[PDB]
Amino acid sequence: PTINQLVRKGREKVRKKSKVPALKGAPFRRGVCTVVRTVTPKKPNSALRKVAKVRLTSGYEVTAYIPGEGHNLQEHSVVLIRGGRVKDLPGVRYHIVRGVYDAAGVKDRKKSRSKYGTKKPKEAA
Amino acid sequence: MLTDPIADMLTRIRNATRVYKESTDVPASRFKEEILRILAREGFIKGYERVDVDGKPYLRVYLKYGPRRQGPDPRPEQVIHHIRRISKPGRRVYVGVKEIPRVRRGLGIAILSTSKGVLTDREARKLGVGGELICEVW
Amino acid sequence: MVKIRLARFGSKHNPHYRIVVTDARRKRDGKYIEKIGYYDPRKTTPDWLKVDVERARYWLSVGAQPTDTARRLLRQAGVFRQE
Amino acid sequence: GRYIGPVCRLCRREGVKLYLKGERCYSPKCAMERRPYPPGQHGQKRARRPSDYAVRLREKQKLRRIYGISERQFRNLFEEASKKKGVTGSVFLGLLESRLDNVVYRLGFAVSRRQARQLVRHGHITVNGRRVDLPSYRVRPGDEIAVAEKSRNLELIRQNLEAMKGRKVGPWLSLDVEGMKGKFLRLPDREDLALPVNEQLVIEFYSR
Amino acid sequence: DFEEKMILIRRTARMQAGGRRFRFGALVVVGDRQGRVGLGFGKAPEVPLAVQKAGYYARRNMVEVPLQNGTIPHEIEVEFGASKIVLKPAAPGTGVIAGAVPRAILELAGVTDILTKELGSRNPINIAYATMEALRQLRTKADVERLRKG
Amino acid sequence: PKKVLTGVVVSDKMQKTVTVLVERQFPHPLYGKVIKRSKKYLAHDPEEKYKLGDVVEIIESRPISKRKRFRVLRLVESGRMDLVEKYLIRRQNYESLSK
RNA sequence: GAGGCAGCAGUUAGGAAUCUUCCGCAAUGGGCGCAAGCCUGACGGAGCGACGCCGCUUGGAGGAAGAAGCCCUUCGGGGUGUAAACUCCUGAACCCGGGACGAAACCCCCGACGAGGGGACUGACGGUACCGGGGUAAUAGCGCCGGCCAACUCCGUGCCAGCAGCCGCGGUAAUACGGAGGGCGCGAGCGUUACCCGGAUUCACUGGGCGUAAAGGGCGUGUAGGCGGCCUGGGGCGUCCCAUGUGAAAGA
RNA sequence: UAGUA
RNA sequence: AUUGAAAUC
Repeated sequence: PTINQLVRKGREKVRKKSKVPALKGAPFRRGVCTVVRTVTPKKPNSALRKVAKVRLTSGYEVTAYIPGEGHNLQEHSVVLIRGGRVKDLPGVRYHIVRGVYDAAGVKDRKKSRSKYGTKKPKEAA
Repeated sequence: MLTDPIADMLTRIRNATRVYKESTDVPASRFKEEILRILAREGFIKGYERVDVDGKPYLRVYLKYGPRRQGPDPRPEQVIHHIRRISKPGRRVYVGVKEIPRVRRGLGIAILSTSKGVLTDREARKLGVGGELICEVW
Repeated sequence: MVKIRLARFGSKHNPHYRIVVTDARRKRDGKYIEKIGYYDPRKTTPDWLKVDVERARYWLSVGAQPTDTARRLLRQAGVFRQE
Repeated sequence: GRYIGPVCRLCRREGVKLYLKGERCYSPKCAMERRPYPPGQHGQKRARRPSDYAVRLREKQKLRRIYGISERQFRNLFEEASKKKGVTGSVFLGLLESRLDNVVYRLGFAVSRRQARQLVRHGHITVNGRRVDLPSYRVRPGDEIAVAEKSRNLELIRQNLEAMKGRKVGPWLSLDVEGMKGKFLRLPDREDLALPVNEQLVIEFYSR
Repeated sequence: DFEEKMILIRRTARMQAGGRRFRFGALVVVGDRQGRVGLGFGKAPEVPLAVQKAGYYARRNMVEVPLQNGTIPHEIEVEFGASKIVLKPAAPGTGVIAGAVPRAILELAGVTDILTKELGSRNPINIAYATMEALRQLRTKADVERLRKG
Repeated sequence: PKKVLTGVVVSDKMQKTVTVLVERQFPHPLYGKVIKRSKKYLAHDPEEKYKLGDVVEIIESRPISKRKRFRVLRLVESGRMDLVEKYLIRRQNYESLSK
């Protein structure tokens, strides 16, 4: 564009927006479950992928994924959401933090332990 | 009519040299002359001279190249590899003496118009004056 | 009423004052009118007190009561010592 | 802190003989005399073409793992260099060399930097008489690095000076052997050290 | 002597009835680290010969690198197709700061202190040629002097 | 120094007051081009001494009104009802500009 | 009728989340007072929280052709590994002793209620810092190892359970899942999520574009606006130069 | 007809 | 059962 043009019009800050309405910035949000289901994934994958619907203290209601190999979550469970999508489950854009509130850590979990919220075992100690 | 007589000139020169013409005209202005003498003095053109063609004043600019080169494509190296207008009528450009640019670790030059007159960058640095950053060559 | 006085710089257990003139109503470590010296109560440098003593005399001359302890120091560098 | 754990194990892994035990990593086994290849199951297996990264990484790990130092600490010195006047690469080496815990080593009072460290931490050492216990203390030129006249009688100090009785030392270090004191003449110049490491790569690792 | 670092290998592919048919591509520099580098592109059924060919072609293609103390005379920018490269002189202490491709040319040329930027299409091949043509376009006080004399 | 500006009178249809159009020009902060720009001032004329087209100096002054803050210093040149014409055109330009 | 913590503390509510209802006016500073002093949750300190930065510790030197255990194995072997055990040496913690600077003024006396000289009182932090003596081998975790990117083998599992920042892994031999051995990277931290700049010359002033990739207005007329040929002279608004004033402190 | 070159 | 499946006996 001519300079006169730029002078008349300027440029424009593209500022594309949040992938996570966990509202008020909020690195995490607290929520209560509503529905714990199981979901068929997509694209080229197959498995019974676990996931919850959550009523949010931000006023929102979102499906959030339940990581870990097995879980203790039913209807009125009250949980903490962390964000991070699934990818194979379209429309799932938040994860549940394991080991906070009524969502237990994962049992018999030895490797990537701080994720999955599983305390240090003393079995080798 | 012509929108930038100076820029047109730099171009006429640019265009002539790439087909290796021995000479070019450019219609004549005193300000054009003043730029030419720099190119001349600083070794980019063999020289200019005034002529009147079809009854009107032009400046015949005599271009200057290298030796016929070796392998496939013997075309000579250009003496003027890069002549470029800076302060166009659209966006006028002015450096003060502190901001006068040094074209190409010195191997270049920047014709630059001041109240002390049309100057190279070192000339103007030495005279201690800034002005309209006209163009640059190398 | 403008005052010669001490402002506190340095760190915790590292007091370092600045002999300053300032309107009395300003904060201790607030903006000041002029720095006219400094003072290290711990004398950890061989130079732990200094005063532009011409200026000290100026500010007095236009009237500017020093804190009782800021005048103690002005004395030390003979702000008031005459003849 | 520091490192903790297996040392003449990185003697290996880097692929160049590190002196990290002092006396032994020096005498018919820093394991480089026995197994000069990296540790673990996949040790004496065929290497692969290492990456332009991998290369710059190990060289840094090499340089740092020599001087026994924290990555966090290492990296501060590096940045602390660069902006400082002159050739970054060397200067860094200079500053690394000016660490007490290492001067003490360089000056013979100890056999390893690791052991040299402990002498500093336990106040067995002095700089210009005043007792210093910081392995990080930056020794400038003219400083005298004494032994604690209080610690002189240790079996370790005795034995480790009797070795340097004849031994010659650093073209930037003086050493009175009997009164157990030494001097920091000047910062070394890259060439003063035969460091088995290319500092230019270490510059590159912290550029990307 | 001539040092030789390989920048890129790739496996291309054509089609013949029933199945794919592979080839290989070799980007290799050679240099004396004293103002002489060359670049070559070798293509062959199997990697080794592609590499070995690249080597051969590289030596067949060498360059003037006026080496005003570990850096280069002035600042060239060069566009090769959609790839641009900018070269900027640097004082000692700096380093070769560039991408894997311009670097390993610049290094084997006996450059140690240089500032660069791959701009536009960063395709390595095109990047590589650009850089050479950048080197191949560097001039010095002397040559400019000779040029403008007459 | 009381800022002294010079513009064109583009209205005297007020009692003891003239609207003055001061034009200013400068290097655009980002884009370099020298752009022009302008501002009308209400200037105090106790003798209704100036009229349409006079180019006048103008001085920063003690407040006379809400928005009268300048008095008319001297007159630089009469005529110039071209500049006036240009202001008037830009105005009725805006007429053919709504919905 | 009474009231108005967005003073210091503290309570409660909202929240993913934010401290002690602490000590002292000893210092600095403010108010009043001729003064002695009185007031001061300004302040000066201690408390809590890896929330951040910095320093330091969990040892140092010896020590097998190499214990056992566990992991591989082509059944000879390879690895964890100088690592440990074990021998010497130093001696974080902890015990005892001593012990601050921070505070010399206002005030009194001399001199003259001035200058100058002399004297007295006063420490919250605190029996803390620091010094001297004694003295114990005394804490390690977290992330990662398909490519990008540094680090690989064996079981389990069989489009399941699960992983996944992007590209993509899993359908009975999975370096990608879960586990173990090993290895890489950091280290009183290591990860995660959120947000900002970067890379992104991906709003391009420096520094981009529009035949087919997104992008020429369906075409004109001409409003404001942008832009303007060759020569001379005046003005000096843009532009340039010199001096000078300003650009507080902190920060860099 | 799905994953799969 | 077929092929890893979906479908189908």
